[PDB]
Amino acid sequence: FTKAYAFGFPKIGEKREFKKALEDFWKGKITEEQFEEEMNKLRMYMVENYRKNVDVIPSNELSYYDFVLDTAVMVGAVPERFGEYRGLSTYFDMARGGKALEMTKFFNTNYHYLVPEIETEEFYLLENKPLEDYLFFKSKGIETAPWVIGPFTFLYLSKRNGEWIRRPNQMEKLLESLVSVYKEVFEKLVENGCKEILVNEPAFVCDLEKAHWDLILNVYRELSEFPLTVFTYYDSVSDYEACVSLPVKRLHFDFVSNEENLKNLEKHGFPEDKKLVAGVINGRQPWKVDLRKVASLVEKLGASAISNSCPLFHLPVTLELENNLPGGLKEKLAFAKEKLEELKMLKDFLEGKTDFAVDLQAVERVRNPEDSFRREKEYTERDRIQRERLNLPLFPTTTIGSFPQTPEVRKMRSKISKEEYEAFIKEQIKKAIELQEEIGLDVLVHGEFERTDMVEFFAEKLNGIATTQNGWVLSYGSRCYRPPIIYGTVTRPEPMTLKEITYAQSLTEKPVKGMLTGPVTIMSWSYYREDIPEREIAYQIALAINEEVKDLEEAGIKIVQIDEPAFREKAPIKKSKWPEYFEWAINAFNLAANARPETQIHAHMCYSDFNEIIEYIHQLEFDVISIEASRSKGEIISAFENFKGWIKQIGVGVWDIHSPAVPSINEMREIVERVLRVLPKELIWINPDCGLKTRNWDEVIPSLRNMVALAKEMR
Ligand SMILES: CN1c2c(nc(N)[nH]c2=O)NC[C@@H]1CNc1ccc(C(=O)N[C@@H](CCC(=O)O)C(=O)O)cc1
Ligand SMILES: OC[C@@H](O)[C@@H](O)CO
Repeated sequence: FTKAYAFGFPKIGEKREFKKALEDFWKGKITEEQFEEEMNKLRMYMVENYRKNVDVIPSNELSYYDFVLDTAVMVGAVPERFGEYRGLSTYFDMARGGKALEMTKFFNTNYHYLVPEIETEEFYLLENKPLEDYLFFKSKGIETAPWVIGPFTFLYLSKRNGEWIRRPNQMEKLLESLVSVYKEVFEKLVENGCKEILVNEPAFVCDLEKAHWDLILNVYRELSEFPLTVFTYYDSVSDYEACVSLPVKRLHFDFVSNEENLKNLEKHGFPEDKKLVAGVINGRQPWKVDLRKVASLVEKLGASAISNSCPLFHLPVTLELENNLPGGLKEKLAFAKEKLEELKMLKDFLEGKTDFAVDLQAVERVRNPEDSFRREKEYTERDRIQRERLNLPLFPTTTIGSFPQTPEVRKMRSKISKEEYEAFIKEQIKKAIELQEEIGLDVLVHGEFERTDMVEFFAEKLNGIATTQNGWVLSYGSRCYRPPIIYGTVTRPEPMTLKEITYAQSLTEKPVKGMLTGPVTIMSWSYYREDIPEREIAYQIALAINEEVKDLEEAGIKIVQIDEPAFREKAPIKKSKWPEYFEWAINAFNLAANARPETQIHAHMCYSDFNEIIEYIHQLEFDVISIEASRSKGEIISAFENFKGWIKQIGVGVWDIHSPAVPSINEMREIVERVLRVLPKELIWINPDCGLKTRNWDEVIPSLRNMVALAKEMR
């Protein structure tokens, strides 16, 4: 007998019923009861998929917005500003609106969770959702194992007084109180017949201190009386021996995303006093795997239990209806449902019951000169050439993203002649240029009205990459993304933005920047082959992006912006593995940005702090970098002030693009005065924090005007 496990199966539904029910309820189109009914149909759908493939059925997985927030509610972590917890009304207020909790990436994934705010050191059992869901399935005659976020990971993903609760001394006191609630929750489940509880402790894979593990031992020693199964994933466990010494009868490990877990098990072994649950089916990549080999690993691991490596919700629901994919691709794919089925086949087998798309020229082309990663001349030399060619005034102004998209624009996109559309875009671009000239901007953008996503736009134009029809993946709340699929050698068969950029530039005398997405970002928002090293794929895409950079140059574009939000976002969970990663990330960006001395390269990143990556940022060969400085009132400039030898230009974002309230010239002035207390005035550009697509035209116009005015006052 081989016990099969599974978790994280998508909750959105094959037709995104989850999304429709959420928005319908928010819009007031359906009652809260109807919402519940819709949610229950999804519960049954999830449970039926599990039942048909594995032995252990999870429960408490269908969060109405975010499971981390659910955990916060369970333990009473409800900020005072929300008042008395009234249920869904309060729930959604914590999740969205003007008083909502902070949203951030869940580890190194595509999913975003809501950050709990710990205002009091006393947790109490506010609502036992695990017991509720447990009983709901019991009523339908189905036994289930509650899925909960562990006490350690919960605190690790939360903050107090605006700071992370990650230091042992910070967590110690809180944990004692926190564990108590978990104790009450587990006690209530066992009394009602719960046989197994699935505890998720992914934070065990972060670079922890020995001191953290001493805390983790106390926490679990107190929970030893309960039938708990601990899961860890996304990377290897920081301290193997300490983890396997934990008083828990069964432990799950991720043997897919890393090689360290296996090596440690081979060196130290696994306690005959516990059972191993082998996470051997990838939950973040869509490829079919040779089950004979997975079976070998299980046997080697000595484990008698299997499951997916990490949550399955990072994959689409099912491959079933993807019949318009390139030739030969579907047969090599496997989504959430197919993964579940892969675990069943693996179960049966174990119990005894039972060169694709490769471009040789391109691959070799990328494989074979250092100079490809280094621009001909150093910054100081390029700066002079560029400044003489652009002739820009002190404190130049610009924007670094897409402009708002009116309903007519959005509608025009969906609605039908390839010429009527291309004509509609140019009319939009034309108006965009005129508006920028009227307000007084110095460097312009074409608006990007023809783009819906900064990665899908290019993926559709890249060879070796495919797009799906129903491959939706939950991003956060009710927002879903459709990740592209890099299945073969990547190459660019024809210019991707020339038409739009060129046309925009012919309408004005001022410089219009090219707008591109970096290679690491294109790779990280999409699924990709595991047969070849990440570096290679990144380089191939970078090559492709560079060919575009050159066409823009030949066409006469004097400035090109390259957005690489993944620079830090795709960085490993373990900072200890950052050196290796940043080595190729930096190379990838530079290969794509390897432009002529006279071409001004702009790098854009919406990070709230550069203290931890400034050393890596410094190796990127851009000429100017835009940052978000409004929130910190420019204090975010410190990382740059303290970097001895910093000399490149900085685009200082002086307006929070996430707030509709127009900023006052006086407020923006405070930000600029702050940044120029140390750095030379010639390095400073003035611009908004980030993209403008989520804003309205009547909020932008005035804001941009106030920005231009302050620019002049500054002179
Ligand atoms: C991969 N994601 C991503 C990112 N930005 C960063 N920095 N990192 C990321 O991983 N931006 C896009 C996406 C997350 N954000 C979002 C934002 C909105 C919608 C959204 O509104 N989706 C619509 C469909 C939109 C369309 O394509 O027409 C939906 O129906 O959910 C999705 C994802
Ligand atoms: O180490 C991982 C941490 O920085 C967060 O990304 C967890 O969500």
